[PDB]
Amino acid sequence: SPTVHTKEALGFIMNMFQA
Amino acid sequence: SPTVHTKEALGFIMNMFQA
Amino acid sequence: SSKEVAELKKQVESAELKNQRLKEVFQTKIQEFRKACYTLTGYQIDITTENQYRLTSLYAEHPGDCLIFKATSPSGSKMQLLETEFSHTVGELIEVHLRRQDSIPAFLSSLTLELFSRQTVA
Amino acid sequence: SSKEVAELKKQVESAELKNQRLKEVFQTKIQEFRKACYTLTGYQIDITTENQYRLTSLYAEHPGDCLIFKATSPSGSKMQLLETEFSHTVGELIEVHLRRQDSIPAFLSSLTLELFSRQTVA
Repeated sequence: SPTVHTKEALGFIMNMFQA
Repeated sequence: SPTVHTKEALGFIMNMFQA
Repeated sequence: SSKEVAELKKQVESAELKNQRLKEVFQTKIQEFRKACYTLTGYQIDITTENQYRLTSLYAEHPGDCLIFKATSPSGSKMQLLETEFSHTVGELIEVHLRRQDSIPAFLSSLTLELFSRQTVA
Repeated sequence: SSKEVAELKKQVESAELKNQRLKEVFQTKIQEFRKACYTLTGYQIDITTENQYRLTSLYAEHPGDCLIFKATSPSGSKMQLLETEFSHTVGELIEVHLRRQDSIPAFLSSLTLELFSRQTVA
């Protein structure tokens, strides 16, 4: 599946590309 | 100057915006 | 405390901070790149939840008129334009610049101008 | 203590790992983005050490020529165009679009369309 830090990391950046 | 962590960090990012 | 433990505490802090300082830098920088992209091109590029691209003209008649593009292939550099409500209104522009000529640039360029034309200067 | 030492060691590993995780996604995500804005808007946007934006068109007649926009930009302000070798060529255009209409997006769009038209098989 998805590792935690990566999951954690992914969310932070993906937020950085909205409104 | 600038604190070291910001510095290495800053350098890492800036290089990404290139060809 | 322990000389061994002290080193770890110092080591940890820096590392947490190093990630900490690094995350901050993106904030300033990422926004700075987008707003530049936005004021220059006249388009806000957002990446959706489905990792699709959503474009919104600095000259949009109403808000939520956006356009969506999905990369056809991850490797292949070409993007399909998905149907959306606002897409319906530009049947013309699509016909001419996207299929006849196969150029997103042409297409968006010519759209940016039409929308810029409809600005009450009253 | 033995518990503290071992307890701390995990933190360092995790943080170090996070740093590695952070960099990879971020690098991958940013690279993919920039491709989109190039593929889509038909302009490659390069940050200079001075945080000035250099734009090179997709349909550029020559590889060497490009445009550079600099911003006072403490806030998200509007940039001012700095002269380039390429910039001199495209006069008028700027007068029509920047000096008069005051819209960078219109200027680029117009320019982009113009360049496309020049691009011809023979």
